[PDB]
Amino acid sequence: EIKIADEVKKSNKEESKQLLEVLKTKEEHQKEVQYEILQ
Amino acid sequence: NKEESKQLLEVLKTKEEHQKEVQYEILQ
Amino acid sequence: GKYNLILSEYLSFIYNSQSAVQIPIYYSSNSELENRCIEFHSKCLENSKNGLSLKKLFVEYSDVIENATLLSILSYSYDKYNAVERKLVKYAKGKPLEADLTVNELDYENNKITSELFPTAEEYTDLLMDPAILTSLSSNLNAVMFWLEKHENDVAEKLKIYKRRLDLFTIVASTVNKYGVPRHNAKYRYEYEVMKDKPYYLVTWANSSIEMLMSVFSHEDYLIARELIVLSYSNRSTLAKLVSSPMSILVALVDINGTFITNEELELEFSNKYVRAIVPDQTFDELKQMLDNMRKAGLTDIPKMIQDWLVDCSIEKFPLMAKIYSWSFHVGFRKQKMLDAALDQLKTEYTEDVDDEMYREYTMLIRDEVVKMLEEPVKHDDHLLQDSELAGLLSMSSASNGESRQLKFGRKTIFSTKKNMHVMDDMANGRYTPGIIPPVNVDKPIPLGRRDVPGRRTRIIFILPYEYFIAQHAVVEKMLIYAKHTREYAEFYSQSNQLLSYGDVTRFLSNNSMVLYTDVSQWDSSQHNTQPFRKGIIMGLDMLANMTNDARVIQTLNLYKQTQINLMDSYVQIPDGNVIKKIQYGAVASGEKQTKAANSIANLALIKTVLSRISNKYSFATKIIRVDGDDNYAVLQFNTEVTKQMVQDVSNDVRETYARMNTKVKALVSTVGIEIAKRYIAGGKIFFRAGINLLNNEKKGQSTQWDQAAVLYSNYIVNRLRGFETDREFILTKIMQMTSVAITGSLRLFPSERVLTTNSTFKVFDSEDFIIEYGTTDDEVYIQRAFMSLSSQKSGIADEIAASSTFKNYVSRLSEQLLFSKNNIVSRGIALTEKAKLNSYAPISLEKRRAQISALLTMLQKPVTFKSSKITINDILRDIKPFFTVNEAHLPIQYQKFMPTLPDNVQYIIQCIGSRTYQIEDDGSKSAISRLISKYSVYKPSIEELYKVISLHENEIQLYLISLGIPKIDADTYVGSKIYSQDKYRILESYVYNLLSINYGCYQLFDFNSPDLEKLIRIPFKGKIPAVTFILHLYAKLEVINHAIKNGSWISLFCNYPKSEMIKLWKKMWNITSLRSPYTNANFFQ
Amino acid sequence: LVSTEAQIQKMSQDLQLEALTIQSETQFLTGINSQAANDCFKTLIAAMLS
Amino acid sequence: LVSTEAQIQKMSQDLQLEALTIQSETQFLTGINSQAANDCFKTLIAAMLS
Amino acid sequence: RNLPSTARYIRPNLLQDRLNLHDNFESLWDTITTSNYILARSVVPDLKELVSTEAQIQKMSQDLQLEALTIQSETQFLTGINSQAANDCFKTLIAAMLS
Repeated sequence: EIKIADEVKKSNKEESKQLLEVLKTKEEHQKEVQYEILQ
Repeated sequence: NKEESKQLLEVLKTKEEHQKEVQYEILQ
Repeated sequence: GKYNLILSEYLSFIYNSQSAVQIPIYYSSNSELENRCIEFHSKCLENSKNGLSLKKLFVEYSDVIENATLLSILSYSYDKYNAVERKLVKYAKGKPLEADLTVNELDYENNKITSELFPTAEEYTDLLMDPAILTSLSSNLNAVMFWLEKHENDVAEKLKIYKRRLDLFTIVASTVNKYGVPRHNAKYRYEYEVMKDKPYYLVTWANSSIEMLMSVFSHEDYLIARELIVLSYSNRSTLAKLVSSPMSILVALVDINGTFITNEELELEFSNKYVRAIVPDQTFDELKQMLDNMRKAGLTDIPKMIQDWLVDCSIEKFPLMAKIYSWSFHVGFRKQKMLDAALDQLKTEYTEDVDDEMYREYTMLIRDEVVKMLEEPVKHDDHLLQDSELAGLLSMSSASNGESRQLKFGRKTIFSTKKNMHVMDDMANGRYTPGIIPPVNVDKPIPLGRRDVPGRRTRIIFILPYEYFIAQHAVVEKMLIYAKHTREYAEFYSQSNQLLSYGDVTRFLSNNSMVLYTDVSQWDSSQHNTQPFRKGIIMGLDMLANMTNDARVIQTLNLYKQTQINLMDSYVQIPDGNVIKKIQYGAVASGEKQTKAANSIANLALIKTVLSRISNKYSFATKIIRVDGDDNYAVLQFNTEVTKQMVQDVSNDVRETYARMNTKVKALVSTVGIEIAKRYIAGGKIFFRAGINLLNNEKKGQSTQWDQAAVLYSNYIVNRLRGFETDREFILTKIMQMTSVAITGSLRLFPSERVLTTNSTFKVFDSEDFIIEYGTTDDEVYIQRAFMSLSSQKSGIADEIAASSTFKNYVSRLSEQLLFSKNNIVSRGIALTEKAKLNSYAPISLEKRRAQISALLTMLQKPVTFKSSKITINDILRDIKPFFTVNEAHLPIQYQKFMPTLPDNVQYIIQCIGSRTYQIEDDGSKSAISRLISKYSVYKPSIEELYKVISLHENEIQLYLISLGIPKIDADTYVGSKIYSQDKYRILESYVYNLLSINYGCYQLFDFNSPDLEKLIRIPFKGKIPAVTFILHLYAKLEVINHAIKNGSWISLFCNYPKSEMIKLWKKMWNITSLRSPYTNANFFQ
Repeated sequence: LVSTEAQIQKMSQDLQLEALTIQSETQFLTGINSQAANDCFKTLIAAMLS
Repeated sequence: LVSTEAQIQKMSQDLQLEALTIQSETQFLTGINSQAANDCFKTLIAAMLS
Repeated sequence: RNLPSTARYIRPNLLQDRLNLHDNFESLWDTITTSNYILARSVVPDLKELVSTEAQIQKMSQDLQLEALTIQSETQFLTGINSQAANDCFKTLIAAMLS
């Protein structure tokens, strides 16, 4: 569940998918550090 | 039979002659 | 996609009846088509269960027949017994064969009738000719006959092959039909009541002859096969020893023009050096006598091939010899009696006329070598010596098979040979007593095992208690550690995973140098492995005990010492019928943790001592010495050029200087060549022995019908690479007949190419030899995901044994001997780990693997499974593939041939790219996570387990490492250092390498670090995702290599892989769920 | 000509790409292929003549 | 002695390692166990006395 | 050995090229020079001892501070470092200068 427009999610351009992968990685890093702190 | 056997013994003599041995043998 | 056609044709040929119906079953990854497959299945079962013709439906559902993927074929045919003869009568119109009882020395080693040797069944034994293999003679005959039938109408060179193999099979079947076929029982044994009226050695002869005639492609092959099959029917003790003997001399006759060199375990650096062959004259007389014995036995053509070659002694015609050298080991084993096979070893001539100047130096050198090995750890107080007891107690699984003993785990009785189980038993009953080493004497002699290998003698094996292992373990491991970096130990000098398999002889070969090579396999009963050998070690141990201050170490040393005391007087249980002999044997053999390194030490000292006596008559500089078990070689260089007479005199002096120590030897001196057990060289070219009997084994293992098919295909691959080539279709027929399973008396299932050739724990072969196959498709992914769900199974025997009291006691004692106060947090981990090493016990493994096979069959029958997303390898390759592009390239030939016996395609690759020069961890041993396990233990853990362990949190890593014997502080330190992030990559490198047999088979022989292979591999660099670029380059290399193997031509590649997919794959990296069978690997070096 | 794939090797090595970064330079590689060099070389001359 | 895992976590922090390079700094952690500190302490003194 | 004055020996004729085959007989001179090259390769010594090929490449990699598992990609610095080439160059250079 990402906070970005429909036409970027469904965009079959490469830069859009690269962006989405980057952002997912950002999210998961943040979650890793939060989970650590809570541990 | 054995004539060819003696030839087998013989043909493995003429080939691969070494030089140092024949030298010391000529001297000796 | 052709294997299945041969399966269908085999089925059609063997059954042939109206009642014999044939029923395929399919599957598809697409839902709708899958329901159409289910339908087809249904209708097929019904029609079969209603005696209706099946050939009609196959048209209506053509789509399933064309696009869906096959699994298996069922077959309904009743008993129809004795069809083998009903086929075989036609191929047997020649004359049968007559034995000749006056050929073999003994009486029972003749091929006479059983009743003439075993009137009573109570004294009968099939063990002197037991094939020890789960495959029948009838299977072999059916396969041969089916091959003959399908190749019954070709007119080409193929027909020249067919006439030859037909004549051979005529020779066999005439002999068989004279009496009949022995019928296998459920256990694939052969009882008295079938062999009662037939020759005892007909079965082994039959299998070996079938194996040979299926390996005939030329005229000289036909001659060899006809000349062994007819003579191996009677002589069964003095045949492979005969033809395999001259080879050791022939290698000393081939002039070098071009050479290969070694530096470090696989390094090469060729040399254009030319070297002649200064052979003396008397070895020709030896060779002539050997050929005269060869002719006296009844051999005509093969002396002629060995005789006409000597006119030139060329290396181009020489592979024939190598071919011959492999045709000797495909005649079978000389499975004679334990007694008479021991007496090949137990003949002694001990004399009070040897030197003492020699033995004292020998003893001293052994003493010094022991001290050099053990000075540092004994002094610096290494953990593995202090806690040697626990170390051996963990590593019991890597030990030998102790004598069978009756155990009980709660409410059962077990006859295990595994020594860990013995320890578990003796702990409960107060019998665990590692400090009191048992004697080995009249009051308790030692059993035996027999280490066999055809064409040679039978060696003997001690079968000791479990105290000897525990005592010897730590010290011998430190000794091995010393020998990893010592040059002179060729069984161990490497860089932690390799051996000097190409040899290290050719560095210093020249016109001025010579080399003396010598077989040392008979030197077990010898007078130099008794008292002096043991006493040298005792002396070294005394020195080391005075070289330490800690007490655990001194205790360990005293126990190893007392072991050497007791082995100095050692008796040997050997039956003979009913009564039992026990013989004084105060000497050395295998069956010990010590035998290998210690024999290397003693042989090294022996040769160092002898080699200082030629110096009384010659000036030379010892350039290199090497010792590896059943052979040893020393090269030596002179102040001048070599002659025939120096070779002769050096050999005689070596022989007599060994005689001065009462030591028999066939001394062999040369200038260019050697021959040893595992390899041999001629003309600067390494060859190998292709002597692996396929249809006959040494002894009876424990694997299933299934896994022996994989073993047989692996042995086929090996022998093919070696030179000995069998017709692959025969092998495929054997594989289908061995993977065939009986669901009822008349229902029988036959899997397909897409079940047997898929990377799993069930892989058996490959559709194209020398090439593993992967999956770009939906369907291979589908069944691989399916089979991984099924590989994980249970063993009730292990569950009930691990739930008894003795297992709990053993875990408790391990714990409190290691650490305490976590009885429910770690101790369970250690119990769970001991479970991992109960599985060595064979019936547990059989329960589990038979369960896996049953689970496989109960989904070959019924439809297929989606398997729930579990990621595997083909999932990755599926995503990597759609961004490649191939283009025809053209690489030149610039690398040299040095293994002629290879197939020409593999050589073309070697002749275009290089041979391997490094070796990456197949076991993941150099990884910093593994150098703890290799420090506190020996245990393997498979790279699957490590690859998983790194994927977990930083918590359970500590428990998993502590469970392997490691303490807690160093594990905590490993987690704190953060080296596992520095070690994900090594572990994954090794994982991916093991999955794809890169270090197992043909791909072990190839240089993937090459500059020539790389210029084709044009993958641009992105960075900061190493796993992806690693796998991409690897997969592209495999693509290029497989295209080369299957088609010869070369190609380039290109992958401008998008960053999006780089990242999507980066997360699928460390979540792989895949696994490959151990039985499928085919090590080119056995 | 120079091979498209070798030239992309060289350009990628010179640009120092990064798979975890939205680079502007990643777009330098778009359409380097032949069949376009031909097309441009042909179009320019054809247009200047006509 | 100071806790090995603690001291070496501190070393790691003070080195600022990377999981994607070779970093000669990494080899600094090679063999920073106890049982060798004692060994050197013992070896030096026993050598200088003997 | 000491040799008497009763002994004899014949001397070879080692008079240099009367033909000047290095003057416009290039096809023959190619063969001659190739023959001498390949002969010289058979007498250049093999490099018996070196430094290992993996204990070097890790030193090179840490000097270069390269991404992990670039060893199989061989960032262009590291291509064709093996032995079987060092000996080849050592042999080729000398045999060429000789021939």
